[PDB]
Amino acid sequence: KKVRPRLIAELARRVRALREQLNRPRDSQLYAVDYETLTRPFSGRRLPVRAW
Amino acid sequence: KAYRGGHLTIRLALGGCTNRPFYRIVAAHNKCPRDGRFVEQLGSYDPLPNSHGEKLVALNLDRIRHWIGCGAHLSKPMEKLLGLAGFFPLHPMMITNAERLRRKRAREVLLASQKTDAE
Amino acid sequence: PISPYKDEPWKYLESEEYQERYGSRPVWADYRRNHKGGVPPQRTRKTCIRRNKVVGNPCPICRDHKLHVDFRNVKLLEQFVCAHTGIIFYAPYTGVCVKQHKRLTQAIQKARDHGLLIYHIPQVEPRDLDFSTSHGAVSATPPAPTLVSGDPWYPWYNWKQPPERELSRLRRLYQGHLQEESGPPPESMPKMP
Amino acid sequence: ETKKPTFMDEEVQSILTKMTGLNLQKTFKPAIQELKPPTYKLMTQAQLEEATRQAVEAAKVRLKMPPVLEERVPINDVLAEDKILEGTETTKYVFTDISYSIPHRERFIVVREPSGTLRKASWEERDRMIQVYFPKEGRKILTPIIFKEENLRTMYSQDRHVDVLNLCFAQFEPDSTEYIKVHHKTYEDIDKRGKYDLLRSTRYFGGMVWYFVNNKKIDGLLIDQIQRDLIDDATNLVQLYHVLHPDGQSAQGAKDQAAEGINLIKVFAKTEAQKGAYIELTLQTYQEALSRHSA
Amino acid sequence: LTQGLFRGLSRQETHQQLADKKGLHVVEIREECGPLPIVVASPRGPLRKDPEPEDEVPDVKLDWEDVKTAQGMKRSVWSNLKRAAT
Amino acid sequence: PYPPLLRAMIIAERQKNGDTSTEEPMLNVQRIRMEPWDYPAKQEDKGRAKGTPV
Amino acid sequence: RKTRHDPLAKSKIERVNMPPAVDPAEFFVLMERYQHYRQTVRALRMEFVSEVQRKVHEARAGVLAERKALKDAAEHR
Amino acid sequence: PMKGRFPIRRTLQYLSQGNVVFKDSVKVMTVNYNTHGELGEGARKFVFFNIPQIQYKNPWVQIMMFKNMTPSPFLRFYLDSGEQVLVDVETKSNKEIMEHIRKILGKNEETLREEEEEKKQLSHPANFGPRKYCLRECICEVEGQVPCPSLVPLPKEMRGKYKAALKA
Amino acid sequence: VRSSVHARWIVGKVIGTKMQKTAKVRVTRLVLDPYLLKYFNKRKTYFAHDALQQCTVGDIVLLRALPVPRAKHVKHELAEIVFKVGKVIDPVTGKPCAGTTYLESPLSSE
Ligand SMILES: [Mg+2]
Ligand SMILES: [Mg+2]
Ligand SMILES: [Zn+2]
Repeated sequence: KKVRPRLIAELARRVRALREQLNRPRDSQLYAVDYETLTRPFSGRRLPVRAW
Repeated sequence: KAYRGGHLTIRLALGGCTNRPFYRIVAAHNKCPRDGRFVEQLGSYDPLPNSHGEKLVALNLDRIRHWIGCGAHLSKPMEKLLGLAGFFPLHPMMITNAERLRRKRAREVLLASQKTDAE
Repeated sequence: PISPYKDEPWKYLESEEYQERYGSRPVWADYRRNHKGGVPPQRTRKTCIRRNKVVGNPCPICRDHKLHVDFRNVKLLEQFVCAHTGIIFYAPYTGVCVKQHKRLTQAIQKARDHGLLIYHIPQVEPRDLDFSTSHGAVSATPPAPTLVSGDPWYPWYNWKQPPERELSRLRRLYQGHLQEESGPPPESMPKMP
Repeated sequence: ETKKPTFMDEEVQSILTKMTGLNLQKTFKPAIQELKPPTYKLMTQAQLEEATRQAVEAAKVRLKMPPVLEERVPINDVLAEDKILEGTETTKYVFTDISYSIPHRERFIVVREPSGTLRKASWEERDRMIQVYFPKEGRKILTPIIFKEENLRTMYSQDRHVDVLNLCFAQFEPDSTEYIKVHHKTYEDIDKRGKYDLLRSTRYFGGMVWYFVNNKKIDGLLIDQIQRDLIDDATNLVQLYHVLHPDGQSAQGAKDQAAEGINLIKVFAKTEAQKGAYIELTLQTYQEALSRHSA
Repeated sequence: LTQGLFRGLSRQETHQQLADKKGLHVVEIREECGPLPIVVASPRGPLRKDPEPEDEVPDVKLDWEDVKTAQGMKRSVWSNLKRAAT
Repeated sequence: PYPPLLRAMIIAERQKNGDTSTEEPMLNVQRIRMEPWDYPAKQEDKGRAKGTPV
Repeated sequence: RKTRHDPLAKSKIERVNMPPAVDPAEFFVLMERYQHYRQTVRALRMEFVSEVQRKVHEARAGVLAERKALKDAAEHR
Repeated sequence: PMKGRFPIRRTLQYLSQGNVVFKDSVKVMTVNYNTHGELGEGARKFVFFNIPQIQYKNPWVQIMMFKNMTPSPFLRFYLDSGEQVLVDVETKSNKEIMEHIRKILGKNEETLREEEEEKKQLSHPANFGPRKYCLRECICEVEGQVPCPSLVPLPKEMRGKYKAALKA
Repeated sequence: VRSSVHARWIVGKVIGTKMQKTAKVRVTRLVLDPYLLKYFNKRKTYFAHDALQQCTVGDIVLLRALPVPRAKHVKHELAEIVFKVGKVIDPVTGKPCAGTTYLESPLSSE
């Protein structure tokens, strides 16, 4: 039962995992909030109204 | 199909035809479709009254106790069917909605009385 | 035409007119379908009568307007029921159209329900092995203490007024998004006068 | 002290079985159903008798008398009364436990009324719900119109009293009210028209005798058996009546006179039988006929 | 076909002839009639007392069409078609 | 107290087995340690936002 | 339904959901009910789990199950 | 006619008449028989007739037959635990051989009755689904319930088409 | 006790001893023909571990499944040589035989 392996699938999986660690976002970037618009500049998502 | 995570859930699968609802109580995976693959059907629920003015509900209690003990969750409508049957305590929403309905009709009585009395 | 035997369908089969035409053999005995090939179509025509007009080759039921398909006409229905097996012949067998075959099936079923038509009634075994009615499911379960005293099955079923401090805490928690506070609900469901 | 024998007692079972009789012709009548090409076997005289014996054995299973039960007590039980749900729903909910490994008389069937009261389902509701989830051949969820008075009288006019009992047994439970009324009405029509022979060699013959003895109306049955040269069964009918009614004129009369055999009927005819003169005339007619054959 | 039909029907063995040849009763078993043994023919002469040897496996030739139909392996759109009464 | 249907079945089981007692079955909710909804959870088991910026 | 890679709708860019107004009396009473209902159900759940675990153990090494195992081995010899 | 002598052997009716169902312990059954000799007459008939019946009822048991390797015929059974069961079949009819192996390594009628009852519980009459798995497809098939809209149209009050028109 | 090999006990005939500590064993099973309803031998090749290399081409052997496959194709081990090639010992009497004739009479040891 021989099946053609997928080297690139394993190669891409390791590259993505490595880059997510080397280029991981920091807390100062993830949790920064613009107090005027009440949105996070990292993702552009508005905070819930009750938390304003 | 092996989904990522998930759990078994006892829910209602809609059957029948248009304008003729009919729910089959089944124990299926959370990520499965509403009418898709299920592990074991645990009963049925007919919301439309029959010739006797009755809604027929079938509860395979022996299997229901089995799956709940195996970690199967319960959908909110299913938790109300068990409460109506007395298998489970009445769900707080059923009690809360009963109180809201009483308040709604109480205010309607006051409006009706004023119309008759004033005019 | 207006058949005088509509009120009493069984009278027609006992008349001298019936004997001269059909005799002691079924009505469909002399009827033969017209079709291409040696194998007839598995379904007969939908109806021999369309808008009060009769097709060229009427079925045995339709070809005689004095033959009325009614559950009381037991003798006629026996001609469409196999005397050895008790089953109803399909439409290609006798040659009757689909509409009249459906009428025959309803009439035969109606005759059996009223007992006018003799049919085989099999003997079955009892459903329950044990006939005891002492089990709690069918007996009277002793009442719970809550039921006797009239209290709700659980204490939290009834409305309990929250403390004043707790209500103020919620008001402070949800400033600017508060609804009118609700008192205890009516004890019984009101009705429109 | 002294307990009256029940329907299922061996003494009652033996007497009723002898009053039924195994008729291999009637017990295995050619039924009107789908037919198959019959098979044929070459059998000797010994094998043919053995095959006849097996038909006799199979006849007994088919002729097993159903048990007789009193009317079941209606179920009026309330598990709880939740007044909070009153008026929320305009249709009651019926919950039936459909667990397979549970007897149908031990299933919890409960009804949630619109008033909010949770109650156990009544007998009529329980039988209807069981057929819905556990269908049984020959039993309809809705009561067939055959059980109406007019339809049943039509069956009686056609001498099909066995068919009525077969229909009632398949549809209604033995302890149901409708089961009792149909059987009792069938028995009354049998006695009025003297149709006891229809139920002979059938499993329902025992119930007919049991109904007649408990109402002290075995006068009609006794007349028919004598006219058909069934004195052995006729004597057993009188003896069974005496057993179930120890404190009667016939029972006390039998003890005083030590009557046995034909003398038992004479004691019963004069003391308790309503048509005593007819029974004596019928018994006298048989006795004269038997004497001629003896010579 | 005509000459073949009359040939076989002329040479069929009746139950009475079979009973006389074998000197045994011929018992008919009907599923409608349950286990009730029905005697259709009895030998006019002496009756044998020794039963026929019950062979465990009969050595008879079976038509494949009959066996195939019995096992349900024979599909045919032209079989069991509804046809006029004959 | 047990829910109305469960209590009836448990009591019915006792009568079927021949046991005769008037004690009401009850649930040992003492073991259940109900917690406030604002009780802190396990930060170790909590995930982290992905690295895609906007 | 939409995937993670589907762009956000332009009409919902400025969409904001206002939380519903809270009735102080009904909120506190209902909150208590959800703390009692889930307590009872969890207690019911624990019993249901134990019954499932007991049935598995009874079938594996129960007294009746072990009796049959020794009986069959005795018959086999 | 079906080819071969004794064509009844190649019918499902004959193969399902096997009364021998091996226990879970039995794994491999080897038959050693002699092609000639009046004493091995039962062994040859056992192979000719009963072997197809045994294999049909025991599809997972390996059956390997050897001819003319020992002076007398015999049967050997290899159990799962490692025990090897030896059966002598010399001067014994195939019926006797069939009953002997059933007595020692065949499941009794009580066990077979229990197994069939377990399969009955799998098909629950109360379940609703396709005709392949369930007796009924929809609750509409139950008499007294609201019938299927395809056969009996629903009242306009119960149809959503007219519910919205009346409200708006 | 637990083993991942599907075939726990199998009896076959050795068809090759050209591999070190491994005897190539051919196993035949009766497989029903769906149409003819007659059983025909189906042959599958199994590799068996033979520590002592005592198997000879043409004998009958008993194979026991290994708990884990020691090789890619070797999943069984030589349990017992049921019938040695040319040196069959009759199980019924215990005397050596050559075909249908005993080499040593069973009456030698009574
Ligand atoms: Mg919770
Ligand atoms: Mg726990
Ligand atoms: Zn017509």
